Amino acid sequence: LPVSMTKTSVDCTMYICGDSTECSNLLLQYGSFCTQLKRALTGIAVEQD
Amino acid sequence: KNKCVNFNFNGLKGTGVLTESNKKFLPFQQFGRDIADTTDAVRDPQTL
Amino acid sequence: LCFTNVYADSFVIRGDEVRQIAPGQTGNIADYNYKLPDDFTGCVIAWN
Amino acid sequence: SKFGAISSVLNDIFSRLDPPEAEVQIDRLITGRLQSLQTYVTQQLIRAA
Amino acid sequence: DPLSETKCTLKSFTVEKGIYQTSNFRVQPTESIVRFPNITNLCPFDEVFNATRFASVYAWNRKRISNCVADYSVLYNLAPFFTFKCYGVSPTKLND
Amino acid sequence: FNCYFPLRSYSFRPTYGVGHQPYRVVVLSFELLHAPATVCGPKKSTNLV
Ligand SMILES: *[C@@H]1O[C@H](CO)[C@@H](O)[C@H](O)[C@H]1NC(C)=O
Repeated sequence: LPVSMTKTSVDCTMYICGDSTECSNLLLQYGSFCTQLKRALTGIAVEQD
Repeated sequence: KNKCVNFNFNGLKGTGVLTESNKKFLPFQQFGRDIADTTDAVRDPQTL
Repeated sequence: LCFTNVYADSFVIRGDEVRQIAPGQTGNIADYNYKLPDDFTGCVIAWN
Repeated sequence: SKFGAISSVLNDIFSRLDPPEAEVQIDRLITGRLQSLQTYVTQQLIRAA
Repeated sequence: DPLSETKCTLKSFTVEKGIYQTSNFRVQPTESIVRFPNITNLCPFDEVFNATRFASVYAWNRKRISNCVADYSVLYNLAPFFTFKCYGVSPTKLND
Repeated sequence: FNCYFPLRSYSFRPTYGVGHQPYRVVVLSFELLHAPATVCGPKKSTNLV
């Protein structure tokens, strides 16, 4: 019977923008997408623990 | 070498640390791309 | 449409170089003499 | 994937295209990658449940 | 301060006990490098554009341009060069 | 190897082509954000309800 999974965390700057500086300036015009995704995996990681 | 620098190698702009590889490249190749088009290796046009 | 204020920058240029007085280009008179930012909003009054 | 843009790498389209045209293809790649990251956590949220 | 960054991240002055991921570390580069090939010679871009006589529509001439230093800034500064429309490339970033 | 007087003349000549004739042009500059009332159009007023 499985109890837990592999806990993970993803960043937005190194994934979507990578090494670009100009992408980081335009991504803040999108709102709170990355704050939603980081808290969701954080809420997953505290749940499986 | 061995410091994180902004590299512009024949139009490929980006950021990373360069070190001397141990890779056995064939002479017809000039670029080594990793999984999902990741720029893993490069050959400089000056001293090759 | 309402604005805050409207200005008038008076200069003389010839016919070949009317495009680079615009947000985000380069040129001989654009770079070192007369530049304007990337979020500029205005019209060119070009009469004969 | 290019997501229907010119290239899959984003540093070169900032270097090739002008910023009046380059942010159009950047917004195509950002909304493609933000949809890729949002669906990945959503499939993780079903699996974590 | 790193404690003040938690007050900005959670948007609350009274931060309770726990562990919070504020931001990510990233080492920014201090230098800037560029590498181009060792060539210096100019190539007949001027000869293909400013030739005396030109070919017709059928059996068009194609000049093999390779192994030179290009310089487009001497091209589009000419006075009869009225229009310049490009495809998939911006006309200003052509030298890089 | 680099020497001229920095301000150069336009060399006014009416025999030039129309694509390089001297055209006297004036540009405008107006902001597009939240405007205090200083420059307005010909619209009239109406009583407040
Ligand atoms: C480019 O020219 C330089 C001249 O100093 C030479 O040292 C270098 O080996 C050359 N690179 C080549 C031919 O790849």
